[PDB]
Amino acid sequence: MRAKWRKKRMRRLKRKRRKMRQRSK
Amino acid sequence: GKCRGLRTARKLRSHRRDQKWHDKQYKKAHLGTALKANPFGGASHAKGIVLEKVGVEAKQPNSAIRKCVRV
Amino acid sequence: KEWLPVTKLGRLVKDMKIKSLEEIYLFSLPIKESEIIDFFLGASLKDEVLKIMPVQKQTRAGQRTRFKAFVAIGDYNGHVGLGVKCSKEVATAIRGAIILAKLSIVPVRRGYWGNKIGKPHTVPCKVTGRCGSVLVRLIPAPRGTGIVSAPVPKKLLMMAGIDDCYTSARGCTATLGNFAKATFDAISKTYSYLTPDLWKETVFTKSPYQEFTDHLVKTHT
Amino acid sequence: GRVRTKTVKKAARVIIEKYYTRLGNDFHTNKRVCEEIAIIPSKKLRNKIAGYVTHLMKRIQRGPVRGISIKLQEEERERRDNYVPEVSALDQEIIEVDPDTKEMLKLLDFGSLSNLQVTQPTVGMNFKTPRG
Amino acid sequence: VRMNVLADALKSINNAEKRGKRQVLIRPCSKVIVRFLTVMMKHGYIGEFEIIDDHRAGKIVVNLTGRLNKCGVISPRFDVQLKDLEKWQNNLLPSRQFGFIVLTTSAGIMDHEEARRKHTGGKILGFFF
Amino acid sequence: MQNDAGEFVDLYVPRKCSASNRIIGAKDHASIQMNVAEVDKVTGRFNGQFKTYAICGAIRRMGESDDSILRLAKADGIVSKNF
Amino acid sequence: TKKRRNNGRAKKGRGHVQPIRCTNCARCVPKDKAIKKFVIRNIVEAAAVRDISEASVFDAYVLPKLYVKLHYCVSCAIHSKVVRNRSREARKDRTPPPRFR
Amino acid sequence: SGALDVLQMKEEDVLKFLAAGTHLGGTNLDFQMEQYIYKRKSDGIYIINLKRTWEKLLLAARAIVAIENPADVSVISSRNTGQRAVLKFAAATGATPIAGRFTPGTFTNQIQTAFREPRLLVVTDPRADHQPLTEASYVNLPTIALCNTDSPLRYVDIAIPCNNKGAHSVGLMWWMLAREVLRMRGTISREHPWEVMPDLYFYRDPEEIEKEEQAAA
RNA sequence: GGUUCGAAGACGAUCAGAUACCGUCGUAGUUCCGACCAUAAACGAUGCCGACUGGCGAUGCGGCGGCGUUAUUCCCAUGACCCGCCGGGCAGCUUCCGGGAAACCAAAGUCUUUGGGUUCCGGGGGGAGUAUGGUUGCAAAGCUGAAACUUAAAGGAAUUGA
Ligand SMILES: [Mg+2]
Ligand SMILES: [Mg+2]
Ligand SMILES: [Mg+2]
Ligand SMILES: [Mg+2]
Ligand SMILES: [Mg+2]
Ligand SMILES: [Mg+2]
Ligand SMILES: [Mg+2]
Ligand SMILES: [Mg+2]
Ligand SMILES: [Mg+2]
Ligand SMILES: [Mg+2]
Ligand SMILES: [Zn+2]
Repeated sequence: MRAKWRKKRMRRLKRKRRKMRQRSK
Repeated sequence: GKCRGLRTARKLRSHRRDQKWHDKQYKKAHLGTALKANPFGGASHAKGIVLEKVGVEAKQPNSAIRKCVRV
Repeated sequence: KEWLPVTKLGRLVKDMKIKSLEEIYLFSLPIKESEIIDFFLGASLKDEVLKIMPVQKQTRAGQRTRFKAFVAIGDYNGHVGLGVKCSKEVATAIRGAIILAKLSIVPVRRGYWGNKIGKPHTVPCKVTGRCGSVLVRLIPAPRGTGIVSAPVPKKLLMMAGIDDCYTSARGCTATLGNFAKATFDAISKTYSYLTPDLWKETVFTKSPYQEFTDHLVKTHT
Repeated sequence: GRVRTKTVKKAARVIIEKYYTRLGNDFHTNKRVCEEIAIIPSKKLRNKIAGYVTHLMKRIQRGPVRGISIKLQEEERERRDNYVPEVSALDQEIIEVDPDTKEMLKLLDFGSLSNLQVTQPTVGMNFKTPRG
Repeated sequence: VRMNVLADALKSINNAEKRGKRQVLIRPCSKVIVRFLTVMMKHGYIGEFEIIDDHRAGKIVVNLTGRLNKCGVISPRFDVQLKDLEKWQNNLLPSRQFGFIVLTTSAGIMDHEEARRKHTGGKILGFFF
Repeated sequence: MQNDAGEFVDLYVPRKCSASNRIIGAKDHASIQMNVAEVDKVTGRFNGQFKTYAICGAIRRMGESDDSILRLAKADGIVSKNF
Repeated sequence: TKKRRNNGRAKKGRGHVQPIRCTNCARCVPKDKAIKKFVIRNIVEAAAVRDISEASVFDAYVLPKLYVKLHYCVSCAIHSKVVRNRSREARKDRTPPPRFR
Repeated sequence: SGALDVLQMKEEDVLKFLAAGTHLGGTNLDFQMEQYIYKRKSDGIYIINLKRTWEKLLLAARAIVAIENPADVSVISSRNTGQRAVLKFAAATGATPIAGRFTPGTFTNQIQTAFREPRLLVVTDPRADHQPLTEASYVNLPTIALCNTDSPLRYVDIAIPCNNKGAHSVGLMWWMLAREVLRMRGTISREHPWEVMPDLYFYRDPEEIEKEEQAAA
């Protein structure tokens, strides 16, 4: 699991987290 | 030491404080996060009531049931 | 049994014509035969095996295991040797390491701490030896201190005649190979260090190869 | 694959230096010479030694062989080395000399020798190889 | 930029003594350098030297012997009392028989053994042996 | 090296290079000690007198061993001053 | 492990060198890193030279050359055997192979 | 020389030097030899100061004479230009010659058959004889070498500036090095020319040998 | 404004599958103007300023000196070669300077013989450049940045095998 793709996965997951957060705020 | 002036004691001293927080053993003794995570609260011993008797497996190279108690 | 010298320096020693190996140290001659040493120090030389270290190489079928022995020798006043020999069997490694230890014996300068009363006991000054990552420092110490050091550089010092010394070791000292011969490096350069009591201009002595040329021509060619 | 091993070549090279005079040029006679002069424990390497000895003869006849020294050939090596001419190659009535060393000799007490001839130095300092 | 001329002078002497030369050229000159070598002179560690006088900070050419092991400078110039002097010489001298700490006092630039002999503290400059 | 009473307690006095004045070690196997013969003034033949020079292995490996010999020779008159 | 002192290229004081295109594939390679062949050959190669020479209408016609310059990425250069790997100390010499034939 | 008129170089020696081209060096000059050189031509060749060649030659002779046993002075020449001169130098002076390939270990491997430990090496060229000079670093013995304008002076103790690549110059330098050791040891007097002809020391390549053989016969 | 190339997409191949490598077509983009973004193996994986410590042959700029060739021609002088010297610069070869765990480095040397000035920055491996808070941005994201918990190793240079 090369770090470039791991970082890309992390960014997508973080974007989903953020969206789900202002959906609730 | 890198800076070697006569009037650089504030520089040298305030650089120790910052870099001591990257010491793992210093980090946990001087923060309250480690003390509040301790079940004992910082004591050497503690008393409790037995809830149940349980046995755990050991680990990969070993093979034995470790007799434990949930307290 | 009887020793037949093949070196020029060996013939002179056996003919009882060099007064001491202290004379041949003065001219930095290469002692290439093991029998000059025990001729001069044979009764007073004690040997001690530092350890046995089984290195091994991996071949097509299994591993080839050879045992390596560190041996330290020296009379208990002024001489220390350290030899290393690797061989397929432990007994031969020890015998071959003592032979290598005898050829490498170097004399030890020992001086005074504070005032100069009695026999010299300490290192003359602060000396440092290095090999690999090991840095070893010997600091002069007062009389009766004893040797304060790790166990393995301590036994080298007790067979040097140095009876008190402060030490300090840096690096991976658990590597006994480097850590043994980093102490022996610091011991070696205790004559290489020029002290204000060595400022007298040297009066040259005429060399044994030149002094004893006539017996040399006759006895063997 | 008829390559002669060391135990044949070494034996032949020893025989040739110690018995050069007795050996010949044919295989059959010096095969008998080798048989009687050395104890060779079987016929096959006796023939292979004798065969190599015969082969070495022709090389020796044409000229020297590096690994082996027969008595005759160096006797004329030292005769060649001892040779000396009648007039010296270092004795000339004209020694060709360029200007600059004449000043180098002038600084020496040898300001003017008897038989020094000065030449004109080469004009154009083109003494390097072209870079490429 | 150049900050401590005495630090450059002693580093230059130490490199040329370490490589076995016979003379060293010290590019900047000052009273502190000239007074420091005269202390090393009196104890036989260096030979006699010579300062060249251009109308700027002069140069110095110093004759070397084979007796110098190391000359050095301590930065910054700490102040040292008579109580601290035994600890300083315990740190940066090889043995108790030879080696010197040069330290300036109100009595002048002068080494440690006799600075104790007239009971004056001072500021540490360097050491040699 | 003397003690308080004045006895020589040093085990031996090591040699010392004639060009750089550093000590020649007991295992310095690159060091040399070269003897230079002496001639008499009128005939120029070997008397039996030497001039002895010691060179440490550092100088020889540095490539300055001959220049040191060259100057030490004219320091004792073996080589002409003009050179 | 630092395999080569210069990092396989010839960039010393630039910071950026423009890229070129490989000839075998279209791999984009910096100009200084690429392996450059400069082949100079006749149009007719070796066996037809007699055939055109006798069929030519001119007398003593000098046949033209064909000057084309090649560029190679490291991958194509190895795979086409224009360059091959060498022993560690043999990597250091940088004189081209002999040019007699 | 010591500025002694008996040891001063004379006219009949200088012409021999000039004929052999000993003064002529090369196109290169390393910093160690720059004070043995007079100056540079417009041809690109350096001129070797013959005054310093002679004095350094005499200094080398002093060191050889100091060795009382002539047998433990070793002489080496690997290149074929100086092999004959080495065979002749040992004949006149009594030294032990090593001509041809120097097998590594003669000075350090006592178990070898040809284990010899002399007290002095005289070498024809430091570059072509790098191996014996390196061996001299392991046992305490000085080294003497003929050095051109480019040869490095690693491990060399008496560098004699000359033209150590010309066929004549190598022979001439070995010839009068043998002459001065004999004159200083008293075997020969300085009043007469030495009967040994210098041409006896020149290397003679195979090509010119048959040419004179058919000429002589 | 849009020639070529070409994320996405479409189809044809191959394949056990092939949302790929190969092929054809092709959108955003690739070009320019005016505004944002502030990250790259943004690398010499190597802070800046200053001093000292070996050679050798080159190369670029400027300057100085010198045989001689070659133009202008009509000789002076400027150009083009050639031979050196000086100062900055990009590098190179060699070295028992010295250092380094070594690979290697004329600096990555002048360090237990430890102090020229000064800035930034690391403290076993993960969790994790993550959670939260703050701040910047149109957005994408940037900067600052933990802990609980987990684990005796993770790792660097070199050696012999496979
Ligand atoms: Mg790799
Ligand atoms: Mg870039
Ligand atoms: Mg498809
Ligand atoms: Mg297309
Ligand atoms: Mg970054
Ligand atoms: Mg970085
Ligand atoms: Mg430090
Ligand atoms: Mg950590
Ligand atoms: Mg475990
Ligand atoms: Mg890594
Ligand atoms: Zn390609």
